[PDB]
Amino acid sequence: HMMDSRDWTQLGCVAYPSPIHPDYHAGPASTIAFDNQDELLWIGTQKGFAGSFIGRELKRFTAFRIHPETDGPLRQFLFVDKGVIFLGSRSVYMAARSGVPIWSIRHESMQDLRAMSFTSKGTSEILVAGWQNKMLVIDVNKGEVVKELPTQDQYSFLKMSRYICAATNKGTVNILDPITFTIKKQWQAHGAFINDLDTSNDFIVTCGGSHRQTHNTPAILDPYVKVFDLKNMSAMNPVPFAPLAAHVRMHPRMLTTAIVVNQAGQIHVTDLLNPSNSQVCYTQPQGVVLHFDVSRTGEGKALADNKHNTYVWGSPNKIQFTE
Amino acid sequence: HMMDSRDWTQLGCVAYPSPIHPDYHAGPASTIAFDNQDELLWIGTQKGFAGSFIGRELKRFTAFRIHPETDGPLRQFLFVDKGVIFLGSRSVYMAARSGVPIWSIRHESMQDLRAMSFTSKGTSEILVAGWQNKMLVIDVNKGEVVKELPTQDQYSFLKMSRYICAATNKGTVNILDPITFTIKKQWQAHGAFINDLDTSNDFIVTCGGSHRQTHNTPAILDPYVKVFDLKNMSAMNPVPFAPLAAHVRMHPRMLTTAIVVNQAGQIHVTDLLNPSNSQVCYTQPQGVVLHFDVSRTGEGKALADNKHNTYVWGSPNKIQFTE
Amino acid sequence: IPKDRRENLQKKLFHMQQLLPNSGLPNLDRWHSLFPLDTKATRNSTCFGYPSWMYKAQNNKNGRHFALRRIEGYRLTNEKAILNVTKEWKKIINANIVTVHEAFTTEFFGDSSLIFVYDFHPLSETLYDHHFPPNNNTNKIPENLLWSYVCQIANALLAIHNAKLAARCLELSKIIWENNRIRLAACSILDVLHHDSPNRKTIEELQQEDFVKFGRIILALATNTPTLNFNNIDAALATIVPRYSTQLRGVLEWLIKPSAPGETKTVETLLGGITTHLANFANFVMQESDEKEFHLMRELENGRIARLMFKLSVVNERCGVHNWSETGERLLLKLFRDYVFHQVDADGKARLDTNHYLNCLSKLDASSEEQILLTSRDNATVFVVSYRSIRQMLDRAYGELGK
Amino acid sequence: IPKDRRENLQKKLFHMQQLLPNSGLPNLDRWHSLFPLDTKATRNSTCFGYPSWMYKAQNNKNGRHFALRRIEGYRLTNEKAILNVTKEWKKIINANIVTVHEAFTTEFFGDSSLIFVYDFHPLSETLYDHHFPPNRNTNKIPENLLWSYVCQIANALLAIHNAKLAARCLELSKIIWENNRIRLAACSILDVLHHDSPNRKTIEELQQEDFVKFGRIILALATNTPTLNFNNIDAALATIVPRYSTQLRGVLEWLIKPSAPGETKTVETLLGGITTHLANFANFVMQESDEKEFHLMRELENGRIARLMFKLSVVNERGDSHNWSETGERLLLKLFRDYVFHQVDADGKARLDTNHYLNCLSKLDASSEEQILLTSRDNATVFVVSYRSIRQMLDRAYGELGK
Ligand SMILES: Nc1ncnc2c1ncn2[C@@H]1O[C@H](COP(=O)(O)OP(=O)(O)NP(=O)(O)O)[C@@H](O)[C@H]1O
Ligand SMILES: Nc1ncnc2c1ncn2[C@@H]1O[C@H](COP(=O)(O)OP(=O)(O)NP(=O)(O)O)[C@@H](O)[C@H]1O
Ligand SMILES: [Mg+2]
Ligand SMILES: [Mg+2]
Repeated sequence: HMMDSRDWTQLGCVAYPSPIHPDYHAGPASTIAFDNQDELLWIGTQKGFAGSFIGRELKRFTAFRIHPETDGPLRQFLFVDKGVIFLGSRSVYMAARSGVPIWSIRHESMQDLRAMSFTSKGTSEILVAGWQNKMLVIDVNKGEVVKELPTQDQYSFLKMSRYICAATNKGTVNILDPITFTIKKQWQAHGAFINDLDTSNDFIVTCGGSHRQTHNTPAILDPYVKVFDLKNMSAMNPVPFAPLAAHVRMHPRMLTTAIVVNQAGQIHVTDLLNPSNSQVCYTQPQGVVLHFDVSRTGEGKALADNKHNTYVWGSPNKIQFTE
Repeated sequence: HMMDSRDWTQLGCVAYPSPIHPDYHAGPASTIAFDNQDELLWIGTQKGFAGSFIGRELKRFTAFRIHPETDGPLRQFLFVDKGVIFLGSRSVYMAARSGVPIWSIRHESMQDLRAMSFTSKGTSEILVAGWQNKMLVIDVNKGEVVKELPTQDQYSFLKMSRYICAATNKGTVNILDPITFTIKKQWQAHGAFINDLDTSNDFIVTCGGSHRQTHNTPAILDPYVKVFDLKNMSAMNPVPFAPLAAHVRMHPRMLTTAIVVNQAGQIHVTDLLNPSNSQVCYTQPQGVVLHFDVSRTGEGKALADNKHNTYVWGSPNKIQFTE
Repeated sequence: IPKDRRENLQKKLFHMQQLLPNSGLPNLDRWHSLFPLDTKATRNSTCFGYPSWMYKAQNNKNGRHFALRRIEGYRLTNEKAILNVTKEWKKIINANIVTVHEAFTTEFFGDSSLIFVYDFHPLSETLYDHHFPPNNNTNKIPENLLWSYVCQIANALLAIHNAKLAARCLELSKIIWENNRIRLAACSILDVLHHDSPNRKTIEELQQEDFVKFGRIILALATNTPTLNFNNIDAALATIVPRYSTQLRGVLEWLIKPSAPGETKTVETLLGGITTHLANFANFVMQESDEKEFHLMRELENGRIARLMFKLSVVNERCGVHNWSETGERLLLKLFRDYVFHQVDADGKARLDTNHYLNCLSKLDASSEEQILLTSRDNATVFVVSYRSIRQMLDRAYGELGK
Repeated sequence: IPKDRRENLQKKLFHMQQLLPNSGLPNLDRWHSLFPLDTKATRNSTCFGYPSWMYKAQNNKNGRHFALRRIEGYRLTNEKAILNVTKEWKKIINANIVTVHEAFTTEFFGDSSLIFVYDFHPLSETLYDHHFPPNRNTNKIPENLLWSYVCQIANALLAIHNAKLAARCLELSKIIWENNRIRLAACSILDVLHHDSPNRKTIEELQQEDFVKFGRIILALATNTPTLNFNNIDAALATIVPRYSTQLRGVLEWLIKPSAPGETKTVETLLGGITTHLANFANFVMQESDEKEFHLMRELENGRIARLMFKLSVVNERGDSHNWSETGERLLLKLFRDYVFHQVDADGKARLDTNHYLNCLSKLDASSEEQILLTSRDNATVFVVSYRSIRQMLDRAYGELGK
């Protein structure tokens, strides 16, 4: 079903990094995320600059580098009351949304971090991992590594829901016990890589493909989203998506609904319990879409493309990012 | 007659520019001059550094660059109550002996200045000239060019006594009226160049040779000092000086006596009115002597060589450069 | 300047910029950063007949702080009422009267309110809250201090009565107190509220009532009864005749008792009685005022040292230079800055020395002829310069930047 | 703090430690560093009947400065004479009476001299040297300033008469002046000199004479005739009724003319007339005293502003690096520094604003919860931070340098 234009329009847009930004030459955004307070959208650069933007029109708010620029891309955001957590390949940094530093951790075992999540301790503790055979547990309140654990699998994503869902760089998903971090179940989602992962207390959803890029073969995304039932611990039927599924987010208010996006900026909104009813709409990205997120209320949708643009789409009728 | 060592000895020595000086690569001192106050000896470098040194032991005082180093050598010092005046090829600079800037003049007609002198106005005015066809008159109090004069003769030296004595780069001397700056008399001192000039109210003395250096012919100094009677405006008999006369200074207390120096550091003290009576003494330069001056009291003698050394000679018994 | 006197002035500046971020309070048309000044969460208005709220607030235009008096739930019946009275009272400037500026109405608070705006007098406690604090006791208020109060109010009443006005509100809680300096802080409030009230009195008989309320305020403090009543006055009056002077007893009696029908009453005639005390009050003030003048000398040095710190921080870090003198000057200053704040020991650890920072700036303050050693990094450039010279280079450098 | 008073208070300090090395003056038992205070080199003493010299000198015990009044050539016939009067006058401390301490005899000057020691009031000019300085002027002294003088002398006389003493010396030349503050600077001098002079009068008759000299001192200044004479008083009196008030003319008339044989005279009855003016004087003093109070804050705050200026200047030009938190803080400070001192408009002209430099530093001094915008050179970095946060970041950075 097509989307009524009264429900779907471009509300704001920003270039970050722009041509006058010191990191412009290194490429487009590395990640984006809606804050869970203060109406903020966060964008990272390929050299570790973080920019935040307020509301649907994306008026610039704050910006600061969260690690040395030789460390490369800003890999992921997480949000707590006290501030924003920033992960880079070589270190982990925490600062207030003002930009005021809170603590800084640069541990020897942090060689190529890619992902982080919360654990069994609410927002008091995080787990961090990446393309390396070590994991680190960090007390977010104290700002120190408190535990080191071995891991055989290397990870591209981490997110805590009912369990810690951990996407490997081989296309499988490990479901981890949030207290002990031991593996409960392994799921074969895609052949060689996972391009995106989201999760609710009842579901995991992933995007990926059968082979990583070589000079012989481009990485091709699979024509479906793979779905796993977290409630009953078994794989489910995939959600068909012929335009090739690049990104996916669970809808925060419609608890059984998923939001699926392709690289040309075409978006389908599809209920997991019944795929028959999905809304189709189109956006007009200048370039190829690289990243996607949804706000806590579900009302704001953000997309960054490879031409350095970030767009916010949604209803023209007074949307709010948080309560 | 030789000099008794109780009246003549080496009292101090300094290297300037020394090996750790930024101008060392550019060569030996460009000029030296005794200040007329505060017991200072001033030394210039090939890139326009001025260094000052206190007393017979040449204890370091101040040091600073007086024009852009691309302007080349420090050409000359002059001394007044308020501070020191410095001439370079592209500019004229004045600063307190502290190093505090007083004024800076970089006039377009200052293309290759080589020489400057005072005029009829005490220390309030200087005349400046060089290897170029303009001269400039400068108010020393205001720090501005107040007059520009065209000139056909190009100058390597200027000094005020009874008149402004002006040595051309061809070996001739123009005697200039200090009020109108017009030429009163021309004296043929040497064949092609003048290496040094001094004057009292009654005499001119010069050193030089018949040809400037070519790959065919080294510049050879003449075996005499040419002498001109400023009082009666006629040439005098030259003073014979077989070691070849490189430098000359009028003795400030023995008014008819000249101090003459050769490149091996040999010095003669000779009465102009009768050359028959002269005292002979020797110095010990490491290299070839390039510059020479005498203090206002006559008690201190300074010599700079091509090995970057400057030496002070005089009586070991409490000599004073000025009152 | 002793310890406590340094604290009084310290707290006074602290009190001005004191803010409450958690304030459930608004921003009005012309103001912002409101601040609750009220000690008692429970509210009764001593003389207004409404509830009253007190705020410190910054003006938007000029950024200076003012004291706001909020009358809760007022209707503003007449526009004639406000401007007929803010104009007249704005004219009265007294050392014992909190100057009133304008009066406007705002509804932002969540109700219709009338706002009076006053001078802000930091570290003010009321006359009530000071001599009768909510903690307690015993102890007598010294007679001399009672006399100080008689004079300051008489001075305050003298201005108001001469302007053909009346105090209207004159009570222990409606008089602020600061280092024994009492001021009428509720002026012009009752002029608006009773502007077109039913039982308006003569301005001349209101002036007569001002003497009686006055009599109550002193006698209260005399008999140590924060709440006193005309019900027992004659009995109250007798209890002070051994505790205080016979002179004082008559003065209260004069102020309180209604005058003989021929006489009337005036501030002038009060002063006739208290002549000797007036001279003594003035004498104290002067001596205390002289005391400050001494202190204002020792601390004036601070004003220039800071003024120099500004110029230094401004010229530096500011860009190619036109003529060569500039490269000489711009160098000496940067090297001087290193001699003072960036002193380093052997092996380069930061030699922190707050004495040194002062010493140099004092020497710079007086243009001392002492010479210090200035040296470049490569040791190529070497200066020997006095503070006096540097000061001149600084004044010019800062001077040239604004041109 | 304005411009003129800042120099006024500065000159007061330069005057205190001012010395004359070629003075050729002695050092007594208890004093040293004497300094000639006399402007008029040729000396005839208005009331002493001897010659008088004025010296500033430092005490030996406590090192503070005092004013010495030297009576050249007096014979200490009675030791009873001196100590009889220094005891009484030392007890009198008034705001308009230069406090007298001791009185001794010294021979060091090269002759026998009697020495009185007083408070030193720097930058005091005599009342004479002020309103008629030597070297035209037809300006009349404004009546208000005349009334201030009546009150201040009345205040001084009130004190002196109560100790059962008399001024004895009460003259235009023997009254110092400082920013309109007049004091009797020659008191107790004639008590010793006329201790055993012929025809001694009653202190009761001297006190009455104090009123006549007083009336004359003002009348002189009214008619602008520094030297007045009892020969033409009545003619002078008629000349003031158009230039001044009818009230003032009566006060002078009362003060000068002898009273009816029954009445006598007292300061009290003088104060009774001038009731309104005493209050106005009192009001001014207070207001001046408050004006001083403000300045004693902003200039004490400047001292605090400066200590912060120091800590900032230390960290912002020192670069040495551990962890990334440090790198965040060290940047914020440089950006804060630029926000204040390096303010530039579009096109980069220096926005000099000393009010702006102050505002920010006070906000930093009190840890203001106000938040400001910090921006980098490339506009890459952007902070939104409160003064409270920045201050804490500064104190921490400076703190770690010392470890
Ligand atoms: N003009 C002013 N400037 C600064 N502070 C003031 C001013 N007026 C009053 N204050 C102080 O702020 C507090 C509130 O004023 P006020 O309303 O008089 O106190 P209160 O005891 O609540 N009176 P009431 O409510 O009538 O019982 C008092 O304690 C005063 O010390
Ligand atoms: N107690 C004091 N403390 C400080 N300075 C004072 C004091 N008394 C006077 N002075 C100053 O010193 C001078 C007073 O000396 P004085 O000798 O009274 O003046 P004079 O004109 O010489 N009178 P005379 O010598 O009788 O003609 C005045 O210029 C005052 O400003
Ligand atoms: Mg209240
Ligand atoms: Mg005198």
